[PDB]
Amino acid sequence: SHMCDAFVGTWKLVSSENFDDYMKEVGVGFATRKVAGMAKPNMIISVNGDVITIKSESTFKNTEISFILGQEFDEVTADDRKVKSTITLDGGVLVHVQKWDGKSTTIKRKREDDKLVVECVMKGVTSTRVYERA
Ligand SMILES: CC1(C)COC2(CC[C@@H](CC(=O)O)[C@H](Cc3ccccc3)C2)OC1
Repeated sequence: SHMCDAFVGTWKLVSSENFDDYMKEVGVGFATRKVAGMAKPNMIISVNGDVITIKSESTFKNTEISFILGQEFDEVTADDRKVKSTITLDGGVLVHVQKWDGKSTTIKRKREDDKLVVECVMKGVTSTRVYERA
C-alpha cells in the first residue's frame, strides 16, 4: 500500500462553487468558461510504481497527465494554456502548481469523508469542487 491509495479510482463531480470566477481569474474566455462550467467530469486516478496518472473525462475535453511527485512536467490545460506543472504530496494533500506567463495557480486534491475535494486557487479566488466515487 502507498502514497496515494485513497485517491485511486473513478470519481464523478457532484458539486461546484465559484468555478466561473476561478476561470475568469485564470484568464479563460467566455465561451470556454460556459462550456467547461457545464461539464460534469469524471476523474480517474491510478498509480503504477512511482507514476501517478490523472484523467479528466467530460463532454468538453478528455485530458490526461502522468507524473512523478516533485518532478516538473509541461502540461497543456483544457483551456489550451502551456504550463509548467509540479505535483507534490503535502500532508496527505496532492498539491498541483501550474506556472505560465509569470502567473501561478494551485489545485489541491484531498480526501474528506467519502469525497475527493478539489480546491482551485488563482490569486484571491477559490473554487471548491466535490467528487464522489462513481
Ligand atoms: C479550464 C480550466 C481553467 C482548466 O483547468 C481546470 C483546472 C481545475 C479542474 C478542476 C476539477 O478537476 O474539477 C478542471 C477540471 C475540468 C473542468 C471542466 C472541464 C474539464 C475539466 C480543469 O479548470 C478549468
